[PDB]
Amino acid sequence: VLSPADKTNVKAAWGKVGAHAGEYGAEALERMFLSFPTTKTYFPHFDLSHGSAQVKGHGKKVADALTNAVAHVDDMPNALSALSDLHAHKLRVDPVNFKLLSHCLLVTLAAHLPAEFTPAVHASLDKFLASVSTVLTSKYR
Amino acid sequence: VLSPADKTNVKAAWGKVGAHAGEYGAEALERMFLSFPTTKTYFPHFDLSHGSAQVKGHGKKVADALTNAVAHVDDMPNALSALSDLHAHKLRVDPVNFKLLSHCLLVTLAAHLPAEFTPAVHASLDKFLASVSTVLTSKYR
Amino acid sequence: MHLTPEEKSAVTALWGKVNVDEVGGEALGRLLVVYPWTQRFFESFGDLSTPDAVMGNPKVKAHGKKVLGAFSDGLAHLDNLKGTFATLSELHADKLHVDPENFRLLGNVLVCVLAHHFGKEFTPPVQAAYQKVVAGVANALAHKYH
Amino acid sequence: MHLTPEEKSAVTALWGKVNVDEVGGEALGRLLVVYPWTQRFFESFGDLSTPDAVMGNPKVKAHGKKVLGAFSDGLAHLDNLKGTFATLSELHADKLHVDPENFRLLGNVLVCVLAHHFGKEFTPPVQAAYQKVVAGVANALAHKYH
Ligand code: HEM
Ligand code: HEM
Ligand code: HEM
Ligand code: HEM
Repeated sequence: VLSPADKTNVKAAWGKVGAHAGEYGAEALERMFLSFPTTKTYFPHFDLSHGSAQVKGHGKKVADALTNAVAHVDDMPNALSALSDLHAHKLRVDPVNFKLLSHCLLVTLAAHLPAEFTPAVHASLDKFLASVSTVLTSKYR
Repeated sequence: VLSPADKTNVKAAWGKVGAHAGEYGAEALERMFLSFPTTKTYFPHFDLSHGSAQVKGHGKKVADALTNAVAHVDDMPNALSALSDLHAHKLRVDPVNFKLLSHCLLVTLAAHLPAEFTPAVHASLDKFLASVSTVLTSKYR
Repeated sequence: MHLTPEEKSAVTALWGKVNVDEVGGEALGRLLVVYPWTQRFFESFGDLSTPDAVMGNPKVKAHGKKVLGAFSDGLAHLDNLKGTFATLSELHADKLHVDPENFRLLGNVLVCVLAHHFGKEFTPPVQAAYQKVVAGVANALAHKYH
Repeated sequence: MHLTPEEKSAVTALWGKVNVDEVGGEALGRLLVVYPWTQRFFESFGDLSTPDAVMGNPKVKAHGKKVLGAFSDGLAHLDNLKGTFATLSELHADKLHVDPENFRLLGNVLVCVLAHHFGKEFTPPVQAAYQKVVAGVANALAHKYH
């Protein structure tokens, strides 16, 4: 459960991401693919090569959804209904993978937002990605 | 979330447990100690020998809590609050261990309720233990 | 694979009693029912809409038998699972694109199936031996992912 | 390890630029803050009631340095982490009762600290080699649990 401090921390940090969220989305995917190659099993139809437009494109999509999540930090379940649906009934990504992308996203934020990636902020973003993960896998069964 | 069907399944299977709950609790623990030795780090103070009274004692306590969650299947967060606090603040069991115990409880029920451990019931019991674990870990951070 | 001689004897003694045809169908069906997301690989199997539709599906039964068949062979080479499973690992990775977490879910379901079938005979220590085995097989099946 | 000469050189080369004193203290402290339940082993350290109290706690900082120290020396036996951490593995199991899952949490925290520190330098390929090392270390440390 995201505390008020957490919501603030998250909104702040994501605030700094700004026009780079798409690039950060793409970078987190690339880090995921290389560090946890089992994640590639869900993207057989993608060109997973460095700088691939499919990856860039997808990176944007993910980034955008996170934005929307930050914006509705108070009503995630509702802001992400459709996405929860898609993942539960179409994509059927195994739940273990959400933790992998979440980690690659922290690593990416850390590498890009040094001043802002304080221990307290690190803690909030983690919780946040965890909540988002919970929401996305809530209708699996 | 547990569906009406799930609820019926759980009350039914747990119903059959009846009076053996305690013994099945102890057995699940032993299975866990034997299959996942890392879980032993939480009971340095216990006699983990076969037929240990401490294990017997502990299995009953776990079984009572499960019986209590079944009795309050529509209000588990409240029925288990106290236990949720204890685990989050005092015991501080890493979350990954809940899945291990859950698994060993499922093996135990399977081993004892052949006629009831149907695919449908298996699925409901797995969702149930996952829900209990979620409650117990909800106040961790 | 830290199977003590006694752990290996125990795996082998029980495996002697198994009807792989039967266990295979049960294990695979139960996987599709407990973790419905795993159904993503079988949209050509037809109706998997309910437990009965899954459990009785002739295609699930036949596939389960195939899977357990390869697993049984694995049990005769406990010594060299990686080698034993190499071409299958490659196939699952490169052709089938099966997330290896699926191998661990099936192992757990299989353990519950053996418990279901053997009752009291599936003692704490026998389970512990089989836990090492399903993990070793999952690991061997995942060795060729890259 | 299953490190590529190229992967070995990346690890090795970045490590050379690391201040173990600072990275050790930061890694352990972030651990106690992000995953509060890990504080169960450091009650004697004092007040860990806030990020600030954790990050400022000298006992935390000094333990952090001891841990990264040991880690650092393990980078010199990358081809036998098992043997390098055998005694440490026993200690952790038999004396400290630390669940090996903590080894994995720290590893991930370590990677976030390196990314934090090195920005640009900590590229996807470089993170990949470090993920392999932290997993390797965690495995080595957990090897003697029974
Ligand atoms: C942080 C949590 C995640 C978020 C917010 C997220 C968000 C999204 C979004 C916005 C889409 C695009 C929907 C569309 O095409 O209209 C999508 C699709 C997809 N996601 Fe998720 N995702 C997450 C986690 C994951 C993970 C961990 C994986 C697998 C490792 C995954 C696999 C996929 C795949 C395979 C697609 C479809 C790709 C395509 O065919 O274009 N997702 N996700
Ligand atoms: C669904 C799962 C679980 C349930 C229902 C449960 C329930 C309980 C209960 C009722 C108690 C006794 C509290 C009292 O003194 O009144 C307890 C204590 C304890 N539990 Fe949990 N627990 C669960 C999971 C776990 C797991 C997975 C672990 C670690 C592997 C664990 C470790 C402990 C420890 C170390 C104690 C204290 C025992 C003692 O010192 O007597 N618990 N639990
Ligand atoms: C013990 C673990 C497993 C073993 C030993 C195993 C073995 C096999 C074998 C022998 C085949 C046939 C190979 C061929 O067509 O040349 C196969 C195919 C297949 N396996 Fe696996 N399998 C295992 C686990 C799984 C799991 C858990 C899944 C999915 C959740 C899976 C998905 C598939 C699929 C989708 C096919 C192809 C079916 C078709 O013909 O369309 N496997 N497996
Ligand atoms: C990178 C993995 C780790 C390494 C290399 C490592 C190494 C060490 C070393 C070298 C010591 C010194 C103790 C002695 O020689 O008597 C130590 C002690 C200890 N470690 Fe670990 N450690 C690791 C992870 C962890 C984690 C993640 C925790 C808990 C969150 C932990 C808990 C402890 C505790 C409680 C002590 C005892 C300190 C004292 O005596 O106050 N360790 N560790």
